[PDB]
Amino acid sequence: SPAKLHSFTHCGQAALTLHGATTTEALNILHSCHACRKNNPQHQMPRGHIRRGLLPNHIWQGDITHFKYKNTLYRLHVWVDTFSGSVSATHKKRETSSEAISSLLHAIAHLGRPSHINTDNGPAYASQEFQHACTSLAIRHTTHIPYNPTSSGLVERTNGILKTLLYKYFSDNPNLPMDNALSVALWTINHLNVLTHCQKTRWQLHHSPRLPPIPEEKPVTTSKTHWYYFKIPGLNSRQWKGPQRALQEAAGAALIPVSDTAAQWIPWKLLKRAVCPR
Amino acid sequence: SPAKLHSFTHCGQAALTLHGATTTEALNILHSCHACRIRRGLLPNHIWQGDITHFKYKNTLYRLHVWVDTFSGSVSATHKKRETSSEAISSLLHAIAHLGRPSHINTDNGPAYASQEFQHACTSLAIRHTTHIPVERTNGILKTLLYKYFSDNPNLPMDNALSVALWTINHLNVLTHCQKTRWQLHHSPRLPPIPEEKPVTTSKTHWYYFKIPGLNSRQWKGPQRALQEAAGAALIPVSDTAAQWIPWKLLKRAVCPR
Amino acid sequence: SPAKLHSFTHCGQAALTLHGATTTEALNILHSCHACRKNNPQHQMPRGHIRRGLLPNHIWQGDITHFKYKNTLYRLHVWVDTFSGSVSATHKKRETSSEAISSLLHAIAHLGRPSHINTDNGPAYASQEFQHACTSLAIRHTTHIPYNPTSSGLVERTNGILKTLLYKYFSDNPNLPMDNALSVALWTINHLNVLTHCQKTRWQLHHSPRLPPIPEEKPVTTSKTHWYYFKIPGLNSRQWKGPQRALQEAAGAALIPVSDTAAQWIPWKLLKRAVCPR
Amino acid sequence: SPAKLHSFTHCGQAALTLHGATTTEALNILHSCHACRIRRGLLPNHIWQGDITHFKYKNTLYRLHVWVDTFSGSVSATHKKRETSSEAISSLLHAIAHLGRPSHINTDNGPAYASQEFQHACTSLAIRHTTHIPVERTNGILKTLLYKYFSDNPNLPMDNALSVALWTINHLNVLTHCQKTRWQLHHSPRLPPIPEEKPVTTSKTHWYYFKIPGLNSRQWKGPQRALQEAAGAALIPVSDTAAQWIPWKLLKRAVCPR
Amino acid sequence: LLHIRDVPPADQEKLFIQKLRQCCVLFDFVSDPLSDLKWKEVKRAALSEMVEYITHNRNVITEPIYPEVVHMFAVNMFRTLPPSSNEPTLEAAWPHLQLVYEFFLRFLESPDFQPNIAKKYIDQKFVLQLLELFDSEDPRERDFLKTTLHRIYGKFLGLRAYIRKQINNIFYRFIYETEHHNGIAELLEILGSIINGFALPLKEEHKIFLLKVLLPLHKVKSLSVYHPQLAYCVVQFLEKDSTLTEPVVMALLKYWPKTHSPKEVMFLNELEEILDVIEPSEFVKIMEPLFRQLAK
Amino acid sequence: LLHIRDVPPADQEKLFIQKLRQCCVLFDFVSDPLSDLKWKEVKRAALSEMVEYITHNRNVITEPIYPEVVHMFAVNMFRTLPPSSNEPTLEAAWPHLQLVYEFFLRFLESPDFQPNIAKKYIDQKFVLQLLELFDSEDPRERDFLKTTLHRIYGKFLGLRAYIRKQINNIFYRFIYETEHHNGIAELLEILGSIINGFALPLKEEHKIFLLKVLLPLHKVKSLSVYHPQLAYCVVQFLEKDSTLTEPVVMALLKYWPKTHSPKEVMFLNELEEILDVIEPSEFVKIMEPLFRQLAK
DNA sequence: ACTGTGTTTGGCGCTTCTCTC
DNA sequence: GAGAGAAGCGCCAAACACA
DNA sequence: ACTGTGTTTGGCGCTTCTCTC
DNA sequence: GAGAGAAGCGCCAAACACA
Ligand SMILES: CN(C)C(=O)CCc1cnc2c(c1)c(N)c(C(=O)NCc1ccc(F)cc1F)c(=O)n2O
Ligand SMILES: CN(C)C(=O)CCc1cnc2c(c1)c(N)c(C(=O)NCc1ccc(F)cc1F)c(=O)n2O
Ligand SMILES: [Mg+2]
Ligand SMILES: [Mg+2]
Ligand SMILES: [Mg+2]
Ligand SMILES: [Zn+2]
Ligand SMILES: [Zn+2]
Ligand SMILES: [Zn+2]
Ligand SMILES: [Zn+2]
Repeated sequence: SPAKLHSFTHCGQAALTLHGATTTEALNILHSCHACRKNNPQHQMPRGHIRRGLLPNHIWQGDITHFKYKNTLYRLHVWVDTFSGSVSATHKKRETSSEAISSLLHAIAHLGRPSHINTDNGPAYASQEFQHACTSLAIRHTTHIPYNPTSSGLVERTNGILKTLLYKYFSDNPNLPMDNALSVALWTINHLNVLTHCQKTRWQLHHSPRLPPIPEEKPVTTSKTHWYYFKIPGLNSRQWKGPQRALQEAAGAALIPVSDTAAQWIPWKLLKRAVCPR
Repeated sequence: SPAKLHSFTHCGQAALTLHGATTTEALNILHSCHACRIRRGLLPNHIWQGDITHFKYKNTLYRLHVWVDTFSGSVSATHKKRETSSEAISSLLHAIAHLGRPSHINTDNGPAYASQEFQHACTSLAIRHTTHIPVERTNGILKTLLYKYFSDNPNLPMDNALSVALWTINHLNVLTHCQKTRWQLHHSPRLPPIPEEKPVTTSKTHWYYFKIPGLNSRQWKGPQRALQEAAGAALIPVSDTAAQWIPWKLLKRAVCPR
Repeated sequence: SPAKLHSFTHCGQAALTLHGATTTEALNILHSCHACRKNNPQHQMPRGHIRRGLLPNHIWQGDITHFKYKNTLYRLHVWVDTFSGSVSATHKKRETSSEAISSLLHAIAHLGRPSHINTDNGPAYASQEFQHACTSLAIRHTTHIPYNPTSSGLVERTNGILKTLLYKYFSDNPNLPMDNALSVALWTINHLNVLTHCQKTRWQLHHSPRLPPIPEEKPVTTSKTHWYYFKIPGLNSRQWKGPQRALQEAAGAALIPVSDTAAQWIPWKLLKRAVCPR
Repeated sequence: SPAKLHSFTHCGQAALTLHGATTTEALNILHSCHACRIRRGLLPNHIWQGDITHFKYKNTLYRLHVWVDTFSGSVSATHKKRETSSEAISSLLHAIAHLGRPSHINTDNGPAYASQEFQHACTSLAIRHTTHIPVERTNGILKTLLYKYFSDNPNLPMDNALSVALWTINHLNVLTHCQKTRWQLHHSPRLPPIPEEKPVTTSKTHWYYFKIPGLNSRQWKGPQRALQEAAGAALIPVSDTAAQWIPWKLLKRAVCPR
Repeated sequence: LLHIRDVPPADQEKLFIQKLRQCCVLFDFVSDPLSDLKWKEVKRAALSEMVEYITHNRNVITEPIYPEVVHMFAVNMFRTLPPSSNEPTLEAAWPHLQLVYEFFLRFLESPDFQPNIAKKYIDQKFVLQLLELFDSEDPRERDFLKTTLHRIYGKFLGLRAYIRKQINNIFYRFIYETEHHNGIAELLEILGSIINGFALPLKEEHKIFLLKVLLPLHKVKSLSVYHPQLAYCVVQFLEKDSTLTEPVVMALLKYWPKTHSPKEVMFLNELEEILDVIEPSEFVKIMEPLFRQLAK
Repeated sequence: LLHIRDVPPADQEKLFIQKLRQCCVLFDFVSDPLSDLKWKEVKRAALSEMVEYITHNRNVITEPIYPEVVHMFAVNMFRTLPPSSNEPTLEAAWPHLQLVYEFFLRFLESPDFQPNIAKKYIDQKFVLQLLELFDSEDPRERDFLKTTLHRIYGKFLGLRAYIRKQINNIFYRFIYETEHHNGIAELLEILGSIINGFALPLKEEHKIFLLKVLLPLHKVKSLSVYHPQLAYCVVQFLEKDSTLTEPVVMALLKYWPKTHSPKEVMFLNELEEILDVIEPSEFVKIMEPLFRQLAK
């Protein structure tokens, strides 16, 4: 019998077929095995994409990176516009809620006032002071899933780009001051470099006529939920967990009960489809 | 709300009119506040004016390097605690980053702007530099706005105040002659040239094969025309009733069906 | 001038084109900049592939992996045939040259005597005892580039496969003995599972008639050498080094002088093309 | 070289003849060494015979669990220091891993092979088990080969000796009746069935688009027929003068041109 | 009524025409501050959905739409100008005006626009009535008018020489007959955009245009309010041909005011740029008269 | 000569034919241990390159090659058998014999082999001369002969009933006329492979083949040397049809030797497998006679 | 001599089959 | 009677982890 | 609301141009 | 005189790293 053979050896599809079974029965046996699905790291689910603004100064992404220069650890606060790609960056000595507020104000002066900003769960971003500052100018601030840097991917990418230019600027002349390098790099990024796919400059997109208005959006989501094996983003696990049933499914993530007490938001890339128990 | 906006930025009534406030309540809010009651350049980034100004405080002084465009009035200001050719170079580079590269630069004689460092810095960017001995008004607006901000709250670190003042001057206040802000006047694209004996045809954008996000599909369904192109995504009509912003990774270049 | 503008700002191709330059001149300026090539991690060179036997028992790959089971750290010595994919594995308590010799002898008893074996530069593989054992049976043993596990990729892959089955076998019954699990897993891998692409079993390939003889090979290699930026495999470096000129180029690697004293073998994937100085 | 091979394995002269040695010098080497001077099953892996044997040493004893195929004579031996149903199960599983799953199993009564553990283990694999009260020759060959190995060198760990003895018995010695080794007899594929009133057509293999390794190409040049298929690579004629083993990642499935 | 996006496409064009026609009704803010509040609100809404819809769908504009939109623009814009009153006052009807300007701008540059259909629905009368509207006092009005006239001139081919002649006529009228005008700077921008695209050799008509209306424009007492733009236009001629600069410098030197005035620096500024381009090509023919005039 | 792989393909076939023909010369190892050493070495080499080349190129075998290869095999193999001498002795010409068997095996199963070309170059005479060669004493000879005859029977269609009749004739001769044979086990393997592919219903000719030659083969004094394989063949008939097992068990019971002999256990062994398949289908018709015969 | 690889998985194109107007 | 849903089956690129 | 992304790089298909029988 | 090498130019998937 294929079922007992697979229960003993956990052989594959063709092994069950050669011992006598149709492709459908063998594939069903494979899909119904909890052991063969909790221990296989392979899975197949759709990809997620960060939310993008519909016009300039709609949604911004901000992050803090480090830079080593002449035995000095500079903290670079970077803000990027999710529509035009325009970048504002300031260099400081440490990281703090007050410095995040100062960088936000400088970015607003350089680019304009945004409607929403989304950042990771950094120590200086969930502080009460930052929330008060955002509410002062009526800026809605949300946070990503903790321990999931891909959700801030755009700004992360920008960080690398910025740092690369700095290295070039320090390869020719190691005695160049940090402020000069940062200003020249910002000028090059925003005014001189041309975006790869739209074949335009970030500054040109930022200040292009706003004549196209906003297309209307729909908050309609799927009303059905599924079962999922899951992995917690904070700590890497070798094998899947569950399966559990999603309380509610969003675009790019799902609400999964990790314990019997409270649930958690899990991105699509740490989830695996599960067969319905009933 | 207009009241909070003025309480935080202290901009003019015509600035509030661009927001939800109407002229009558704009004037009411303007007079309800205790603290409130020629162009030589031909194009933006053609001729700049550079000044160094002393900002007075109760127990300290600041040195503000200010660059003003002679066509739009756009202002780039940077505060320092000393005055040297190096800081002049840094301020010029910061102004270039914020505004753009100027073709002609004008300033006064002094310890800065006259040493070989500043001259070499100008020649590296290929900026023609002329110096003369005798704008001073935008400096006054900057001073009075900073003073109002500090009077409202004495606990400010002098960088947030400068940033908010620059935002108010460049993005909030509107010019009297043309009812525009300095930012819009500076960054308004110019009219393209019109060739003679040759019609100006409308540019035709590109066609894309697309995939709908969140479906894990593997077949590009239909080539469509792009409405708008931005960084990170393009506007494609998924149906004849709605349009969606599809990311670049889900787009593939196509050819016109002909 | 595009040259001075790029020397100051290190802007991209389109920035130089919009300031007046042909595509050829701008691209040449980009390719001739040492700063823009020492600091860009992107590069474009061919891939390498492990050497494969031409018939069963021609070339083998061996490795040692760890397994945690009931507070016991078992050492799995794994040998895999590069032609048929057949696997022999033995479990031990520690790692030593003598245990490597014992595992080799058990693998020879299970599969046959190989001609060559290639393993990484493990402590128990470069020992004099292992070389003496290999010479005793007239087995040529070579070693890979140090700190480059991809060169042993096949056996590494096999390790993972093996461990996965063990986990399944321990998911159903945690009280199953280690030797039983290993024997059942070896039986499943070599006799029951079917290879993905050739649609056959490892045992069937191992014992298939040797009627097809060996195609003749050619040791002819390219007689020209190039310049390369390089990165040392042992330690990760942010920026490239060099460029230097290759003393001799092999299939998949090159001989590069790291210092003025001695050279080193560098795989293709840690090299970047360089323009000829003359 | 034949001398080293016999000095290490002590196999028969007919084993040396399969190597470079000819019969006359094979006999010379055979007599130059001081230490050397019916089938019940119908197919391989049909009926096995299982014995437990005491291997005597100067200061210790070993218990060898031996499984012998009744058709080919292939031997699977495992050494232990005790005797129980668990070790019988382990030895049976090891023999299955080395040789394959047997359909029918035969052994003697004893403390092992009779408890519910062994019966359950046999039923899990669906192996029919019969036990009887009275091969013992292959046990003798194993004993004498082990004794020769230990006499040659007293410093052996008893696992290397067993492995070398199994290699010599299964892969080196050749059977007298058919001039084959036990390994070849056990693992020789059987003749496929011949259907009646239906010709046995030759199987047609597949076509592949390929890329030459070490070129960083991006265009699949030509669909070719595969000569031989193995794990990790396939044999493709790159030209009309030579063939090469191309890895799977550089191969793409094609369709016959027709 | 019914939203245009929530109807089958078979009768969607008819609903678009109806929604075009329902906005043809006028609404006067200057008559009284409060009149037909809900009518004005629904008109503003409809303009909003129209401008949203026109810029998100293709193959929506066909033949029975082109003349009707022109009629709508003519009804909403072409009217008697407000009485002259010499910060400038703001038109009280700015919501509808701005929304309809946005709609017209988005309609004129749609990729589905065809230049073979507007040649019979837009004629010289429409463009004359549009050019007459530049005399408005609201600066935003003039900004939208400039950016509309630029597209109008760029798109059409048979209406180029006519507009050049008309701009010469209006310049003559402004400099000789009537001294009341405030759209001079936007017109100078349009002229600069047009003249940046000339080809060689320059025809004698452009030489007449330079020698007749552009240099004497320096004599206007209100020069300062449009001083920079004017200079720009001059710079764009002497770049195309450095030989034809002699009449320009001769007119600038001969008609230079001999009396002291604060606006003289204006001329000096212009001269600088001229000098910055006149040094090459060995231009010393009028260097001595220029120095003699500058000395005084 | 010249290697086949180092020539243009235009004349490569001619060189292949020449290299085929140059190996037609015989070499007798039994005549004397040393004769034509370099001729033998070059023949062995050429056989090696031929077997290497045939299995690495496609579209290389065409019409003018098929009969010549058959002639080469007939010249190298078909000959008078060595004199009977009752471990078995090994043929001294084993190098060339093994290499040419390898070549023939690789040639017979090439994908370019066409079954419409060998029907006129290989006939009954060739297959009879091949089947006559099974009486060799070298076991490797018989192994290659078995694996060659399997392919020969599988590939051809018009030579199946003829070979069945010939195998019946040789079985009759072995069991009645001549008692000297040693290729019985390989032939039984061929029969098992052939009979595993029967279809239903079984024709009466196969029933005759069972009732005439297979059961009486149990009477041979040399049964043991081919005991297992024979049993296998029997097992493959009663599986196809469980109704026709009555004559088989009747013949096994009636012709069971009534005298004690060590080989009797052989029969017992066979009986077990028969029993292991005969319990279903309510087969108790001959259970009592079987028990009565087993009791004695 | 030096050099990454094999398995898992949902989504599709394909072929064959069953229940309904 | 017959073409439209449904079941069956082989194939594939992207993810994945091997200290 | 929750969600990866933008730049670099050699190899090609393409178009246009120059030196040689 | 004219078709065959050579130069020019836009495009693309695979690598890469952002703590
Ligand atoms: C040179 N000296 C002095 C030493 O001590 C060497 C110690 C030593 C010996 N063996 C090793 C390793 C280290 C080792 N780090 C790995 C290993 O990283 N695997 C993960 C892995 C990553 C990427 C990949 F593409 C494939 C992979 F498998 C490994 O597999 N093996 O075998
Ligand atoms: C939740 N709590 C309590 C905390 O303290 C949070 C501390 C904190 C805050 N910010 C962070 C990080 C951590 C962080 N590990 C990364 C980071 O790994 N980047 C590399 C990276 C990897 C993959 C990728 F696809 C893209 C990438 F950029 C990062 O980018 N940012 O911003
Ligand atoms: Mg980050
Ligand atoms: Mg290792
Ligand atoms: Mg490893
Ligand atoms: Zn399973
Ligand atoms: Zn106030
Ligand atoms: Zn560079
Ligand atoms: Zn010996």
